Amino acid sequence: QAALYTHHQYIAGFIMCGAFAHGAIFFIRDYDPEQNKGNVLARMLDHKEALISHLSWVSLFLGFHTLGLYVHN
Amino acid sequence: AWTVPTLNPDTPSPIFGGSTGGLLRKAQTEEFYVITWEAKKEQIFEMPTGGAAIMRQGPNLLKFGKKEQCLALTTQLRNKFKLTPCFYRVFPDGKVQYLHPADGVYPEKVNAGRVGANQNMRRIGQNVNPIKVKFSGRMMSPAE
Amino acid sequence: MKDFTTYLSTAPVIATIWFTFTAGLLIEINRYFPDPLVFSF
Amino acid sequence: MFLISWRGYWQELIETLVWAHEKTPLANLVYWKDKPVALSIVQARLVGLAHFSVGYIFTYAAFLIASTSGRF
Amino acid sequence: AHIVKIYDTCIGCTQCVRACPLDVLEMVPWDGCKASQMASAPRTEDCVGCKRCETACPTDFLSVRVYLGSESTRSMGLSY
Amino acid sequence: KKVKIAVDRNPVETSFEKWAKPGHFSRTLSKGPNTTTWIWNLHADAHDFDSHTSDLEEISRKVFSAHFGQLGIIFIWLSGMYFHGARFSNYEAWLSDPTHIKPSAQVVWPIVGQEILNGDVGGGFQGIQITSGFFQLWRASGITSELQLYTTAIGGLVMAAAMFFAGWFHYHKAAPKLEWFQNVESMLNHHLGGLLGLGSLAWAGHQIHVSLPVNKLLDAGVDPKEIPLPHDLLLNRAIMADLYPSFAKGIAPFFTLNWSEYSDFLTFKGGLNPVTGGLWLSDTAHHHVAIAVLFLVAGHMYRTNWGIGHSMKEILEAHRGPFTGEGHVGLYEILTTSWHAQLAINLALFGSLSIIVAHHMYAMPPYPYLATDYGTQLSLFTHHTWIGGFCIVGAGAHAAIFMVRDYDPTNNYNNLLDRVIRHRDAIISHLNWVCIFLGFHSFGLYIHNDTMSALGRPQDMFSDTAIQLQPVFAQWIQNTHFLAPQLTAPNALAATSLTWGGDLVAVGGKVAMMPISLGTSDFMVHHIHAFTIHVTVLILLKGVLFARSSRLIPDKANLGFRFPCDGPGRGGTCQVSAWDHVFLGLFWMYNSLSIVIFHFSWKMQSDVWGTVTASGVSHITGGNFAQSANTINGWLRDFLWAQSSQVIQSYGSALSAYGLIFLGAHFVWAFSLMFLFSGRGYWQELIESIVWAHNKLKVAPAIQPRALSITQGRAVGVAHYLLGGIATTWSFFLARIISVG
Amino acid sequence: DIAGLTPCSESKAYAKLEKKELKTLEKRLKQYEADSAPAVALKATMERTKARFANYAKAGLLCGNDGLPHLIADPGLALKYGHAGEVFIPTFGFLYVAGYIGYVGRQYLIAVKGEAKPTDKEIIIDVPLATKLAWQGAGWPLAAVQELQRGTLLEKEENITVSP
Amino acid sequence: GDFLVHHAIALGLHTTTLILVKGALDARGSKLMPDKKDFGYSFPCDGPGRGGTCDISAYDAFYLAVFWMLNTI
Ligand code: CLA
Ligand code: CLA
Ligand code: CLA
Ligand code: CLA
Ligand code: CLA
Ligand SMILES: CCCCCCCCCCCCO[C@H]1O[C@H](CO)[C@@H](O[C@H]2O[C@H](CO)[C@@H](O)[C@H](O)[C@H]2O)[C@H](O)[C@H]1O
Ligand SMILES: CC1=C(C/C=C(\C)CCC[C@H](C)CCC[C@H](C)CCCC(C)C)C(=O)c2ccccc2C1=O
Repeated sequence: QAALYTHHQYIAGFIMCGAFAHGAIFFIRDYDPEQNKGNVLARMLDHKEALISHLSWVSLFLGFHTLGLYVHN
Repeated sequence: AWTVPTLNPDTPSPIFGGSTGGLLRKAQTEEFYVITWEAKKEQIFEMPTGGAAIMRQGPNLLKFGKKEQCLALTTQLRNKFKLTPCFYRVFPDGKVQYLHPADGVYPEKVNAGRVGANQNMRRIGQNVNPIKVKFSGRMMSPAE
Repeated sequence: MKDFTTYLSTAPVIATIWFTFTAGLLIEINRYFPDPLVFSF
Repeated sequence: MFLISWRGYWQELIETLVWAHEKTPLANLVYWKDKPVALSIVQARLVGLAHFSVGYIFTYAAFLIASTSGRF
Repeated sequence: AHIVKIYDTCIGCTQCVRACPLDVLEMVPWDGCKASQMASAPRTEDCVGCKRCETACPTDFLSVRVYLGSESTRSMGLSY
Repeated sequence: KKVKIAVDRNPVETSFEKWAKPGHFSRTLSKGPNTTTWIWNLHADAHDFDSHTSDLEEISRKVFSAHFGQLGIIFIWLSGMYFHGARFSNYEAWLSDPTHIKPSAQVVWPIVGQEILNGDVGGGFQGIQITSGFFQLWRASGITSELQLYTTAIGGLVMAAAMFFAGWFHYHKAAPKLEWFQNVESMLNHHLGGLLGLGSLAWAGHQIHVSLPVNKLLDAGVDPKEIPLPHDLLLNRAIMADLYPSFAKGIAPFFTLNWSEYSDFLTFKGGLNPVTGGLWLSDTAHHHVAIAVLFLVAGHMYRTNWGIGHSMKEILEAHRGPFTGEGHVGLYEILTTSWHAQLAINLALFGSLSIIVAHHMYAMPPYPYLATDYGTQLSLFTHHTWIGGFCIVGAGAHAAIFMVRDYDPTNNYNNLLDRVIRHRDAIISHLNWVCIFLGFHSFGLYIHNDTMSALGRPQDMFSDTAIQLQPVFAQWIQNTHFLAPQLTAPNALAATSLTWGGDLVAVGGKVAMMPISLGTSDFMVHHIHAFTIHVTVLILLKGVLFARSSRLIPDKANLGFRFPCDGPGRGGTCQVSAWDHVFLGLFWMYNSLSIVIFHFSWKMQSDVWGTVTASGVSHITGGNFAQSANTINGWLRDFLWAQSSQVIQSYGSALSAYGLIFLGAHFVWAFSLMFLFSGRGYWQELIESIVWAHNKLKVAPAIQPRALSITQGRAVGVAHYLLGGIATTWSFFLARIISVG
Repeated sequence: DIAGLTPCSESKAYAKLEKKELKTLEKRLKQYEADSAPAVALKATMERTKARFANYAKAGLLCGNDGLPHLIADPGLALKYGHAGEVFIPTFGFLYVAGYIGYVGRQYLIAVKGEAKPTDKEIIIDVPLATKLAWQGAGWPLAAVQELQRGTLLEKEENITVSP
Repeated sequence: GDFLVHHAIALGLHTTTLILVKGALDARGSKLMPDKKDFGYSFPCDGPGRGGTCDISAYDAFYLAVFWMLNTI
């Protein structure tokens, strides 16, 4: 039980970060803005700083208030 | 008036007791680059391969294994001492090639007669996307 | 001493005065209010 | 080592090894075909991340199997 | 053989040529600037790609531009 | 008079006008910020006095008054410890029972529950049990009262304001000229004679007239309020003649050369004082007398204003040989017009002195009741190895700065310094080999012992019951230096320490010092020490000799000392600068000194320290060093896991602060890996994504957010690596050794 | 008793742990004279300790299987069962002070951009200006939601982008 | 104890996506380097210029996440 859970979590961990890796290779090698005028994929690149700054708020809020509670404890 | 000076290896070396940072076996197989300058007075410069050599009056012949090792020598021979050197490229079949003032004038100043290779008559922000240059035989930058 | 008050109004000096203010305020409150885990009345 | 030390400390260190190989007597019989250069910048990321990750996995899997089966 | 391609945003202040430690760059006449000059890279066979050129270009979104291509014995900077 | 006082009256107006303008020292900083790299370059370039100006006189005046600032801060720091030694301590109670009452001089305030850090240290007192060993200085100084600690604390505040005056005076009001500083003959004659010579003459006079009669009455057993005050030990010669009966002869046996009549209180006893565990104080008194006569003699060596004495330009230029060309010609001129060339040689030996100090104080504990305090012994070793280790890396850093900035290829032609550069490939590569030779043949012995013990083959290990690699040479020296009072030092009553052999000293039912037997585990770990030091030498010396040029980058000195790189070209040129080699050397200094202090803290607890019962003395860890230090798993089990059980379950006690910093520095260490692994061009783009959300809500700052520089993010990284690394071992050592020792 | 819990005034492992701590303090207290300040300090520690247990049971904090005060961070289970002081009162006691520091720091940056060189007044904080915005920012939610209604809080797409 | 660790998992999930979605979105360029698409996915840097561009590529933005992935799992 210990091996079969931990195996398919790191196997899940490596596969999930490769989805974003080959998602990042998509925007360089395969993305065409003239083909993708105004779709949902280009609106991702349009408000792309709103995505990253709101992730950077959630990650910063959680790290402040999870570590801060453990250090308090 | 200027064209393509040749070399004699008769010209004396700077007085330098030899360093371990000098040539290697690449000089005997691939290429090694020799450098000449005309010194007015006897003074002490730094070897780019570590140490210090003294130059003597008249021509001075020195040899290296890289191109940066010669141009990082002329950089301290032109800026510090206001000499006018030029370095060549020697192949082990005896062939020699003239390199640095390749049209006489140093490359910071216009010669009006050198040809403008490797230029784009367009702006760097106006490159194409890599989807257009995909399957170009080899992997290829969109700036081509 | 106008130039000396500019130094007192720089960034690290106001930082080390205001942090002695804000810690020193919370230290005195946590003296006269021992261990506030939950907001009482 | 591939993550804190980066490439250019190592390329200078190899240039001394090339010297000490090309000037050593009786080892000048031996010479390489591919020239020894240091591992590139992107490679040092990958080689260091692989040593990070393999050693991460083998550490915890050793602790996971032996702490469970040690008392069970 | 690295790929050095420069662009029309050049102003011809020739700081890239003076910064190039390998004589990759030189100054060619060109009417699109006050200094009447634009760089050129006839010696990209000798380039290492150390990018001292585009540390020195003043123009926003650098005019000189170095693309790291396939490395020969001169591009890897080898005395051996 | 070529050697003469030469100052300049009022060079700088004493004014607050330049405190209004930060970055005033440099051209690049005085125009204000536009970027958060301004305020980091402000603190980075602040004390880079060679980079502010070009004038060597203006540099020299800046480093002369900054040294009064460092001394003035040390006088505050000393006066704190005497004051916290006076008003918040148990030094009154500690002297009466210095076997049971734990030394404590820090008391915390009862606010958030942090008063639990006031442990039950004994002596009717609660406070943090200190480990810096001031109470053992003060019994060696014969303090005996908290009045004496308070008066020398006020004497420390007075001296600190005098030092702050002196740096103010010798910079702003009357600052010296350049040729004052360039009298290195006059500086060494004054520092060897006046500082070191008259200092150890004066301290011996403190040890003759104060500490010897006080500590003779403490060893004979007198309550400290009943001992005569030390000024009564001056005014009354008849009191001193009661303890040592040769003060009745006065100072007549000195001038009549009847120095053998002083044998009562200038002795050559050796070993240890068995009442108190420390060295004999009359031994240390004859020490500092003979040290003083040596340095006052050596302080009349160099020529200043009369023709007698040596001249260091002639001394250097005459020592030349057939192998080295010009010899030492030109080293006087670079050790006189360059501070970094001075700072490199100074930090080398002053760092090497600190490791001499650390090794010579566990073995010959100079202070009364120092050796039985296992907490003080562990900290005074460990501290003085690290303070040595940083200063040795500082020698490698500021020697490289000499090669970049103040090196002159003109005046250095075929001297030693020019010829070292010309065979720098032979230097590094033969050092490269011996590091790889020491790499396999020291650490691979541990991998061999790990594999053989895991493969069920304990007879094939490298241990004492197996393939025996004995330290034959060091075991030979212990057989000689213990037999040294036989015929090579016939006037010694005992050996120079007790590590060489003999019997142990039992003070308070605990071992002060017992002999140390070296085995195959001691063989392997000393070659681990030889390995990690040679690699630390390899990195730092590569940064010194390839500071200016290499086959990789020929124009490296034009790029300066601290630059990141020369770009991704020629394969990549990350970390090629001479700053970056003393970046990497800090990890190996961390790696070398951690194994030094681990080999100290486990050899002592296995083979030296521990309680004595006169019934088969037992040690702290039971005597398991040579049995277990063969394997990396022995260092894992028996040292890092077995001894960590006093830092991890120390909560609810006074040692619970050490449990926090144990987690605290495990955090800060790992926090550094964010900086040591990642790079700037990531973090700059992430700032752009959050400047965007600050642009959107109109809170865009004027000092524009940039990511930390390439060399800065490395410098932040190694600073948090060392702070998180060392404070882990700090809290591990002290929570171990305060409880079990 | 909300989520498998119990009042700390009603659980017994809470009172067992209170008697555990006071046992550790008293066996530490025994080494000192009854006049001595190392014993005056420990008896003052106890009266801070025993009042702390009295005050946690007074507020009706929830204990559980381990006898420790457990918090309920949900409105509707804290408003209904009388526990808004655990989380729901300090979640607005914080967010007053938090946006206060944000608004004062906002108003200091907005009122410094219309100057000669505003980067100088981020080093040298204009103390008569900064304290003036510090006091008068005490009604910052009353000022922000009025700025929220205009369109002057959010700057438009003058903001800087890369390649949309 | 399970309150605190699921938020720590939530920290590790939101931060690993922060690194990766930034590696996807800023794969084509940032204000630091507006032609990142011209070099490709896996390039070392863009030199020491413009303040220094260590780890600027989307490959180097992917690899930082593997540390924060192995942390999270
Ligand atoms: C369905 C699975 C799948 C497929 C088909 C691909 C396919 C591809 N990927 Mg991708 N990738 C995947 C999953 C996948 N990936 C996952 C799960 C991740 C996250 C870990 C990635 C992360 C990733 C990156 C970051 C990149 C690619 C790239 C590539 C392309 C080049 C292939 C390559 O470099 O191989 C060659 C692979 C190797 C030589 C292996 C390297 C060594 C690895 C780490 C194994 C080491 C294990 C070690 C030796 C264990 C032994 C220990 C010992 C003690 C026992 C190719 C299109 C590259 C690309 O397209 O460039 C633009 C690229 O940059 N991938
Ligand atoms: C233990 C190590 C460690 C820690 C603490 C972090 C922490 C963080 N990383 Mg990570 N990181 C690490 C290792 C670590 N990383 C490693 C090894 C890598 C691979 C290189 C990365 C790669 C990486 C990337 C690529 C990214 C992060 C991000 C983040 C941030 C996530 C937001 C957050 O939780 O904020 C909470 C932060 C904290 C709680 C730390 C602050 C500590 C206290 C609260 C500060 C005040 C204490 C005290 C007063 C200061 C004393 C100093 C002085 C006064 C003496 C945070 C700063 C992301 C980011 O920026 O998100 C915003 C991001 O994009 N990291
Ligand atoms: C006699 C001692 C001595 C002296 C006078 C100097 C003097 C100098 N060093 Mg030097 N150095 C020393 C020892 C010394 N060093 C040692 C022991 C090392 C090895 C670690 C170095 C390594 C070193 C490097 C690598 C560099 C210098 C540089 C410099 C110059 C400028 C320093 C500056 O402005 O920083 C101002 C001071 C600071 C920025 C403070 C740094 C903050 C530290 C790292 C944090 C640690 C503080 C504390 C221990 C942690 C706890 C604090 C708490 C709040 C958490 C100056 C000539 C620099 C130079 O010349 O540039 C060309 C440079 O790059 N030195
Ligand atoms: C015999 C005379 C004498 C004595 C005792 C000293 C002592 C000292 N010098 Mg020194 N020096 C002397 C002559 C002397 N010097 C001469 C003749 C020159 C010119 C060639 C110099 C040039 C010089 C420089 C350039 C520097 C020193 C430094 C130092 C200090 C070393 C720091 C240390 O190890 O802490 C030892 C600390 C103590 C022993 C504490 C006691 C301090 C006493 C009270 C002050 C020193 C006595 C003073 C020289 C006598 C004049 C008194 C004054 C009122 C006029 C130390 C205070 C360094 C220093 O720290 O700068 C401040 C330094 O950078 N000296
Ligand atoms: C535990 C991690 C680790 C290890 C093993 C190494 C290993 C090494 N480092 Mg290193 N380094 C590390 C972390 C580590 N580093 C870190 C974290 C940093 C960051 C600052 C550095 C920075 C650094 C620098 C800056 C330098 C080194 C150097 C060295 C080398 C000297 C030691 C040597 O030759 O011994 C030999 C190797 C070992 C003892 C490793 C164990 C191998 C065993 C004994 C036997 C080999 C196995 C056998 C062949 C079976 C193979 C099986 C087959 C299937 C292939 C060596 C390659 C120095 C160097 O290269 O010059 C000498 C050097 O200059 N490193
Ligand atoms: C800084 C100058 C260097 C020299 C160091 C001088 C330090 C100042 C010390 C002064 C303290 C008085 O010192 C001196 O007082 C008495 C007068 O001789 C001596 O006392 C002695 O002389 C008295 C009369 O002769 C008699 O009571 C006894 O013989 C004896 O007590 C002390 O043996 C000596 O300590
Ligand atoms: C995290 C990280 C950063 C980001 C770090 C940022 C830029 C700095 C960290 C915070 C600084 C210290 C600002 C915080 C304090 C300011 C003075 C503002 C104070 C305001 C109140 C707190 C008083 C890098 O810039 C970097 C660069 C190169 C290699 C690795 C890294 C790296 O790992």
